Formats: sequence, C-alpha cells, structure tokens
Amino acid sequence: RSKADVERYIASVQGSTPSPRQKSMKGFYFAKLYYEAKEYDLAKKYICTYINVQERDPKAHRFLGLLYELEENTDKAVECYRRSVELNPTQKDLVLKIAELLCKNDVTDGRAKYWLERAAKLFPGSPAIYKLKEQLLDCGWNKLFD
Amino acid sequence: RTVIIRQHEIVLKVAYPQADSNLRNIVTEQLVALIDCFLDGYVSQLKSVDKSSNRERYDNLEMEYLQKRSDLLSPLLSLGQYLWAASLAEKYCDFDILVQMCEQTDNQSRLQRYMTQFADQNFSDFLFRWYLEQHGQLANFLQAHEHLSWLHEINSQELEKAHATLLGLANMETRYFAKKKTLLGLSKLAALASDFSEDMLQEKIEEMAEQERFLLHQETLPEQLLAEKQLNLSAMPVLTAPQLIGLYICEENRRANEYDFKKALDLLEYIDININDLKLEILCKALQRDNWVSKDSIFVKILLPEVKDLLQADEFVLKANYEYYVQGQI
Amino acid sequence: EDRLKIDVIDWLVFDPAQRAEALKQGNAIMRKFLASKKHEAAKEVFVKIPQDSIAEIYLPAEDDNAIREHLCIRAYLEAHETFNEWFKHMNSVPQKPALIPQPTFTEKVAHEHKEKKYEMDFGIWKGHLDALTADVKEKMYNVLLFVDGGWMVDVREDAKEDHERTHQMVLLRKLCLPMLCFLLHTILHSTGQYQECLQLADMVSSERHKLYLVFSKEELRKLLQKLRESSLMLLDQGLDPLGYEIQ
Repeated sequence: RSKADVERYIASVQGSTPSPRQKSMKGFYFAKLYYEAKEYDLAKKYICTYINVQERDPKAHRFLGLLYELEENTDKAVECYRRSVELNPTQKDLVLKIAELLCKNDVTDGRAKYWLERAAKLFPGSPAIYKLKEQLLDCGWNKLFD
Repeated sequence: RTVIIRQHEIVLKVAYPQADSNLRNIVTEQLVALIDCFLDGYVSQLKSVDKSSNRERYDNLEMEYLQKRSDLLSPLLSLGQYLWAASLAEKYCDFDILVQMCEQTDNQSRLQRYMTQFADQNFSDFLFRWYLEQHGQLANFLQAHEHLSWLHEINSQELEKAHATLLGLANMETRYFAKKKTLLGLSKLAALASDFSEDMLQEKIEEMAEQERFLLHQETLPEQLLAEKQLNLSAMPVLTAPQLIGLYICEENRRANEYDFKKALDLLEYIDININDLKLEILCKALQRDNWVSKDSIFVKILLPEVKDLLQADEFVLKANYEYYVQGQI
Repeated sequence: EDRLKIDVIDWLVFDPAQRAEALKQGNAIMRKFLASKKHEAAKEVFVKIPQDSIAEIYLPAEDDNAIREHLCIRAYLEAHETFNEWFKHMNSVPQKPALIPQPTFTEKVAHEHKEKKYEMDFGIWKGHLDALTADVKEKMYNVLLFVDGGWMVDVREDAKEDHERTHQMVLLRKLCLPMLCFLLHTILHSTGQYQECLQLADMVSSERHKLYLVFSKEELRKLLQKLRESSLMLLDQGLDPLGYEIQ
C-alpha cells in the first residue's frame, strides 16, 4: 500500500455511509490502515474520532495507547491503557504495561506502586515482576541487596 | 465595681465547690448563686431603663457589658441544673441565647415551643439563631423558609412553587456561573415535573429557553483564551454581555472565527451605554484578523444599514466588498 | 426460546459474507434482552460477534445505524459491568476490630495490632473504591452523554421503515436512561460527591441532550428528592445547597 491506497479509500466509504456518526464510526477502521502506512499523526486523529463516538471500546482505546507508546507520550499512553483496562478487566497484559510504564517514568507517586502490586498478583513471580520491583527501587547499595 | 466584683468572685467559688459536694448541698448553693445573680442582672436592667437617648454610645456599650455577663452566667449554668435556667431566662427576661441552647441540648421541642408561645418576636429569633449555629429537621423545615425555600418545597410536593423561587435565585445569581447554571436546570426540572397546564408549561420553558440562550454564550467561551486569561473553569462569575462581547474579541482569543464574532453581535440585545460604538469596535478587529475571508462570512451569516462606513475608515476591498454588499442586501 | 435466538447468531457469524446481517440481527436480539435487563444474555450474544466485525464490514442506512447501535449497546453493558464490580466492593468494607471489654494484657496487644491493621485496609478500600468510582462514572457519562446524537439514537436518517426497531430504541431509552441516572446519583452520593450529584440537573434538563423527555413526571420528582438528599449532606458540611462556600 501507499498514501494513495489509504486516502483513496476515504472516498470509498464516504460514498457508502455519509452521515457524521457512521463517518466517525469508521475512524478505527480508517486508522487501522494508517498505522500500516506509517502515518502516526494522521492515524492518531482517525482513531481519536472513532473514540469520540465509540468511547466504550477497549480495543480502540488500547490501540491509541499503543500508538501513543510509539509516540513515547507516557502520560497519554498510560491513560489510554487505563480506559481499556477499566472497561475490560480480562486484559491482564495491559495491567503489566501500566505497571511497567508507571515505574519507568516516575516512582514518586504511589500510583506506580499500586499498579505494580496488581501486576504481581496477575503474573505470580514472573520474570518481569522482579524487573519492575528493581526499577521502582532504582529512583542505596544495602537497599538493593535486601 | 467592688460590690459587683465580690459577687462575680463568689459565683466562681460557688462553682469550684460543687465540683466536690454531696448532691443536695451543691443545689442549695446553686439556688443561692441564682438568687444572687438575679439581683445583679436586675440592677443593671434598672440602670439601663434609667438612662436613654443622647449619649447613647455609652448606653449601647453598657449593654454589651451586661450581655457578655448574662452569657458568662449562662455558660456557668450550662453544667448546672437547667431547671433554674427557666428562672434565669425570665429574670433577665430575654437572655434567650442561653435558654434557647438549653432547649436544643435536650429533647424539649416542647420547651422551645413553650418559649415561642410566650414571646415577642422569638420566632424571628429562633430561626436566625438556628442558622447562625431529626426533630432538628422539623425546625429545618421551618428554617428552610428563605432561599432554602425550594428545598422544603420539593419536600412538600410544591413543585410549581419550587420552580418560581429556583428561577428567582437563578436571576440574582452573579457570584458563580456554575451555580447560576445549576439553578436554572433545577428550576426547569422542577417545572417540568410539576403540574402546569400544557400552556403554562410551554411558557415557563420558553421564557426559560431565553435564559439558557444568553448563558450558552459565556458557556461556549474558547479554551484558548480561558487559560490565556488564566481564568478559573467554573469558579468564575456570571459575566455580562459587554464583558463577553469584549472577551470574545480580545487579541487573546487567537483562533477567533466567524462564530466568535457572530455571537459577539448576538450579545448586543443583552445590554440595557454606546451601542454603535461597539458595533464598530468589533467589525474592525474583524478585519485586523483578516490580514488584508471572515468579514466575508459574517456578512453571509447575518441573513444591513447596521454597519457603518465613512465612520469606519475613521481600503481597496472594503469598498469592494461593500458593493457586492449593496447587491446582496438588495 | 432464549437459546433459539442466541443460537441463530453463530449461524450468521459463520459466514463472513453475512456479517452485516449478523450484527443487525445481533442488535435486534440484544434489544429484546435489554428490555428485560438480561445482561448476561445480551453479553453472551455480544461476544459471539467477532471483535473485528466492525473493521471488515466497511454504507447503507441500515449498516451505519447497526454499527452505532452495537457500540451504544457496548457502552450500556460496560456501564453495568463496572457498576456491579464497584457495587460488590462497596459491600466488602473492612470491619472494625472486635472489642474485648475487660481485656487481658495479651488481648490488649493483639488488639492494638488488629486496630492498626484495620486502619490500613480502610484506607485502601477507599483507594480501590476511588479507582472503581472514577471508572464506573466515566462509563455512565459515555452512555448518558453518548457522542453524536444521544444513546440509541440513529444518526443516519435515510433507512427504510422499521417501526419495531425504532420504537424499541425509544423504549430502551426510557427504561435505561432513568435507570442509569439514578445509579450515577447513587454512586456520587455513596462516595460523597454531593456537588456533582446536583449537577445531574444540568445534564438532564440540558437542551443539548434533552434527557428530560425520556423521563416520566414521576421519575423526575424522584430525581428531585434524590438531589435534595445530596444537598442536605452539603449543608451538614457548612456549604450552600449546591456546594458553594457561604460567603
């Protein structure tokens, strides 16, 4: 594909479903192809509009969080994962991610500690859990040894 | 001032002793210090009545002095028996603040009804003395008389009534925007839930639709200039048409588009000083932002001898658009 | 007959060339169950709909609405999944330490600890609560303030007559919007967010949503005796009825 393949499909479904609500409900499926065509400032606005009509979809919210992850916007990416997690609790891997990102960016707030506790009980003694325990401590020699 | 000091000295020593005293004895020295305090308060009452009128400043400063003592004799009797309160309250026959808080500490809603039964304006005193400070919600039912009206009105199932006062409190409202907005919403939900005839209802919701129409203006204030002007989101005042018109046009409002001015020309019928000075002020910054498109549109949105001209220039496409603006109006 | 209907879905899902008809029919089926409040019924159907249905289908007036309706329905379900969790939690508050009047010096210390541990759990049960309150609230405002035309309200207006569906969409609004409001009020009141409780009278009366039309006159008053209750607690705190400082 290219830029033409994806921006030409705009006129494809625009000519099939022209009302604003259905135009915005196709944003996730519009954004589905811009993520593939390496367009992240564009894909961001496409998914963000589908989120404006479909604000309760855990997949869309996570997809934006994964896109904000490529943008390295931790505060924005974390919040997106949070919404997908609070909508659907079965997304364990996202509970790790939130805990993983909260400990890497800043530990001063206890919120990073909380999400790490949950991540532990979802993955009992996994290799990543200790890694996060050491990361949180990082932010002294005797302390690490204990 | 020595006669009196020796009496306020033995009140306090009659207070230290009942702390350690066989029951009956601690009462007889209490009926005594009540016998004595009722002769002091009677002599400050008789000297008051002796002096009046001019030099009043000295006569309203001696009132505060006897009134800070029937309060210091009351507190003292707050631990003691309240069976004597009725006689201390009658001796200095008002000192109501003390007998009114003795009736509050107990379940004698019968005493505070017996107090107001024999009184001169205690009712206007027991309500203002409840607000300054269960069955307290039955006295809240009566104290909710005044602006707290709407509350006891929803409770009494007096909806139509709740609507009238809820709108009235919405109007006087100037201190908080978020609150003026809440009151109308409530007023409206009151009126809708009430039993107006479909005609009356249609009037309440139309005269209302107006209010919501003006408000909506301050409501749609852009989020660029409200962080620029460093404004509180909700904790801001009920702004007036002028402030709005002038704020919708500020050089702070950067992305100002057709709709910001159109609404800054819709808030002119919301006035009650110079109308056509502003009519110009705004059409002129409507061009500064143009950077000689928007003037274009706002003349497209109006559908005209409102705008000025020679007065305006007070220039190649201003007259040029003012020609296909004489064809448009015609 | 429940199974007959929830089973006709797997038949339509099997053939990807009928995903537009599978969704549409899935909607209808879930519209009957919602009117009965069978949320485990509605959701058991909701999972049978492949998670990637919307993407592939990409528009007749009948497909634009059914895509919108489906998300509306998900917005509704998620507004009950998060409340029942929140509600389950509100009913699991750490219990006070039991008192042993006339304690031995042994029982005195076991109790100094049980009393100090409880004063750790009650802090987290407000911790977990706040995060389950922040989440259940969001969902209740996604449904009540549904983006682009209100909940269960078609955006597309050129479909062919379907009185069954259309009147099913008006009803679902009158059964579930009064019921979601009263819940949110119960959530706001339960967490002591009284100022915001009263701001349900802005949301509802709003001309932007016209939520008040979905209310019966009785339901209104009921909401007005619910708000007067939040107001009280705001007076007990020393503020005015609506939560603003008394200057």
